[PDB]
Amino acid sequence: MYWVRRKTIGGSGLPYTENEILEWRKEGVKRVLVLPEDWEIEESWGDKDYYLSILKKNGLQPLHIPIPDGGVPSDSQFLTIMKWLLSEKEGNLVHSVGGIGRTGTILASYLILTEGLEVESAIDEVRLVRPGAVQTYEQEMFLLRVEGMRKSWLKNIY
Repeated sequence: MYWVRRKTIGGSGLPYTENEILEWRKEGVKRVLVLPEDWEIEESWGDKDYYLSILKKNGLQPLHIPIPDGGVPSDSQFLTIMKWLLSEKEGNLVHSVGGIGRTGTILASYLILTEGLEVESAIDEVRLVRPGAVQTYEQEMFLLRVEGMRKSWLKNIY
């Protein structure tokens, strides 16, 4: 687990046991944006809903926004993602399966919008703590498309 912005927003891969979840809490995580698809959670936990309830039992507020591996969120999922991350500033955790592709894409999106950074700079910022963040061409294009319509997104986010 890594923080992109000290205790405000970080990322991680998919936890395998409840102990990794407790570590998140111990680290200051308070809200969790779950990005992997149903089958991906199922493959490791046995049941998607059980996993989400387990986040709650451990004191975390989860939000499940399914994004295909190597892919990006739809416009609706993104507006939803940004409003969620922004409605409560501290202790935000974003996670995928490896904590690199989808997670890096969202975190970099976050910076492009909240810090007005270009794509390259945002990805670079995330890579300081998460080597390799952002894996695909589709993800790169998403971030570019986002930087391009920055004001539009901000107008909608707020």
